[PDB]
Order: sequence, then structure tokens, then C-alpha cells
Amino acid sequence: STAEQKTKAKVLLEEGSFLGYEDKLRQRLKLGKDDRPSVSLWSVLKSMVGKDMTRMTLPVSFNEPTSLLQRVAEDLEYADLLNQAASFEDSTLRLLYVAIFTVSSYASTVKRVAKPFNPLLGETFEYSRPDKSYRFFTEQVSHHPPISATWTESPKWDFFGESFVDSKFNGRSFDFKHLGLWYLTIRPDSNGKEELYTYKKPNNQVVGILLGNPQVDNYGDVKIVNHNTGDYCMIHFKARGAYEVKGEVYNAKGGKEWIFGGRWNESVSAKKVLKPNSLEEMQVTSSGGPKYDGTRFNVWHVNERPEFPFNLTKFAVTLNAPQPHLLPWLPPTDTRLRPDQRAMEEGRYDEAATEKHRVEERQRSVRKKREEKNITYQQRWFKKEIHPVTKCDYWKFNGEYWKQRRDHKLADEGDIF
Ligand SMILES: CC(C)CCC[C@@H](C)[C@H]1CC[C@H]2[C@@H]3CC=C4C[C@@H](O)CC[C@]4(C)[C@H]3CC[C@]12C
Repeated sequence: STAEQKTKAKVLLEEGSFLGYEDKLRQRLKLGKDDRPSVSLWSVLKSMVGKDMTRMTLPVSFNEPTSLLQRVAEDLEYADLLNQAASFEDSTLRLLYVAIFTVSSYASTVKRVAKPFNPLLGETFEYSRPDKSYRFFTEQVSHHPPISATWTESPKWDFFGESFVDSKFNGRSFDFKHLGLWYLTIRPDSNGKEELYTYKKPNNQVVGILLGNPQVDNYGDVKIVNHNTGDYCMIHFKARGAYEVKGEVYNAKGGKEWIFGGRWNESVSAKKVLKPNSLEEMQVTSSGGPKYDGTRFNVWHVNERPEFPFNLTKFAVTLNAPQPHLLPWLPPTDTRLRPDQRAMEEGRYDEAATEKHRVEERQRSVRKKREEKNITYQQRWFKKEIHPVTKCDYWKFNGEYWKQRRDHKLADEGDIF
């Protein structure tokens, strides 16, 4: 452990980042299954051509009892890849593992063709994992348009960014573009000061709507750049004509150092590129770690996925869990306390519809009162600032949430549910 890692581990512990997380992870929902009818997507969407996801009303069969705040937290499912990245002295090998981390979060999107809850303005979600030594926090900082800010902290890595999803049903497919920038900081075990990576997420689309078999497809080009070295990585999620992803990792001089590829719903493998000028890309068996001699090595495989209601992954089941020892620590804004989403999770769809209307009406009335008094809305835990390395606006976490939580100062921090 380097000095800056222990420094970071010290701050996480003093701030009480893991208090309240003593209960064993949630393993299953109360519901065993559910039989929301399978309503045809097209039958619903044919009347709503040109609308945004947040501008459409839908049957419960097309709703999922997670918040957008928690879907973003599913970035962290395979975050062990980031500690693995931290351990490598070769900076392009760090990039290779950082790159595959960005790819690994799309396996969980398969089979969930459903709308997550649109977080209320000021809604928040915390999630700490003592067994991994990371803490995650997010706040819904904007409602028109919907935007979430995240901030994840661990001894060997940080990860934060803006979730600004812009969506459009064009009458054939449902397209989702991710407009915010993502920041991934590594504190290497050796040979390297703290280093920053930035990238933007690929696009998603729902297709097969016309055919009667709607499918989540992720697609597009991704560029990760190490602002300190500065290696870079090209990733290509192939559009459905889906599942294939390939990537190439370069040093700062343009030398192709590594390539990787696989199916982002299954597994990704990689190999060392020996001639830096090669244009070889990954053609779509060592499970012992990275190889420098040019043989292929596995890097990521998808977790096993038991059947759950709403086709949740195992990681996703742990997110909305109203753990008994956690609830006393939470602010009133935490997604675990949101009542329409809770009732939905437990299969009570009319109570969910009733509570959704109530909290949405309140949100609207608070907004109208602000406008009538010329009151500018202020986020509670984040402030928009200009990032020094990228010179982009980002949501800077104000550092107060985990210490105020530690000190039980959150009871009055919001009233939206
Ligand atoms: C009306 C219904 C059928 C529309 C359903 C659209 C679904 C597939 C869309 C809408 C919101 C989308 C999510 C929005 C944000 C993220 C975070 C990103 O880091 C990974 C993809 C992920 C998790 C998206 C997956 C696909 C998603 C869940």
C-alpha cells in the first residue's frame, strides 16, 4: 500500500463510510416472481412517437423498481478490475484494465427492457461496501433535464461523473445517449503518481420493437485518455445489424500495446501486441492473469444471473435493500425510502401508482412556488465547478455527506417523499 492509498483509506474510515453496512447483503426480493402481464412494447409506443423516456406514461410491465441513481451504481459491479488495474506497474496495462471495467457494466442491461424510476429532484443514494473498501454517493441535481451526479471513493481509485441521458423514440428504435464526462482516478501500487482517465459511455438502444422481441443493444465508439501519461484506448461496441466489443490500447507515441475483445454480455479477453505498428484487432485460454508474450488471457466474465423478479442481477438486488442497520443512518432523500419504488419492488402496483402521483405532484408544486418567489434551486451535496485537468464543468462533491451522516445531522436534509 502506497502513502496516498493509506491516506485515502484513512479518510474513508474516519468519515464513517462503512457504518450502517453491517447487515449481510440482500440476496433476494420479497416477491418470488411476479406476473405483470407482458404488454407489447409497440402497442404502447406507437402513440408516443418522438417523445422522451421521461415524457411518456407506461404500464407497469415496462417499469422496474430501481432508480436511475442505482442503475448508475451498477457501474461498480465489477470494480475489482480497478484494484487489479492499480496493481500493474505498466501504465498501458492499467489502461487495459480500466478500459475493460468500462465495458463490464453493460452485461447487466440485458433482459431489462423497462424504465427505471426517474429520480426526484434532490433524491440521493448511498452505497458502501466494507468488503471492497469503496463508498458510492449520488444526488439527482437536476429534474429538467434529469441529471445525476456521482462520486465513488476507494483507497486505490476514485470514480465520478455526470449522468445526463438524452433519449428519443424515433418510431422504430429507442435511442439513449450519455452526454456527461466520466472521471476515473487510479493511485497505482508503483511506478506512477495518481493518474486521471476520462471517457464517455457508449449509447444504448432498444431495438426489436417492431419485430415483437425488444432487445437492449449497446453501441458506439468510446475513447479513454490517461491525462498523465498519456496512453489512450479506442473501444467499439458494435451496433446490432450486437454484443461484440473490441478495443485497442496505445501508448502516447501511438504504439499499439494491447488489444481486447469479446461479447459484452459474456466475457472479454486480451493479448499483448508485440509489434507497435500492427493493425491486428481482436478476433471474436490462460485464466492466470496478464501475459506479455502475446498469448491470450481472460480479463472479465459475467457473474451468474439467477432468475429474480424484474430480471435483476444479484448485484442489483443489493442496491435498494432497506437493511435494518442502515436505515437509521440515511437522509430522508435516500432512494431506499422512496415509497412508490418500494411498493413496486414488493409487487403492489396500485399503491406504487398512488404514491408516484403524490410525490410527483409535490415535486411540481415545490417547483412552482420556487418560480413564484424567484428562488434559484441549489443542490445540496454537489456544486458545478470547472475541472482543472479537463477544463469541463463537473459536479464537485462538497465532501460533507459522509461526515454529516457520521454525526447524525441528516434528519432535516430534504423532504421529498
Ligand atoms: C419504455 C421502456 C421500454 C424503455 C426502456 C429503456 C431502457 C432499456 C434504458 C432507459 C434507461 C437506460 C439506462 C440509463 C443509464 C445507464 C447507465 C450506464 O452507465 C449503463 C446503461 C444504463 C443502465 C442504461 C441501460 C438502458 C436503460 C435502462
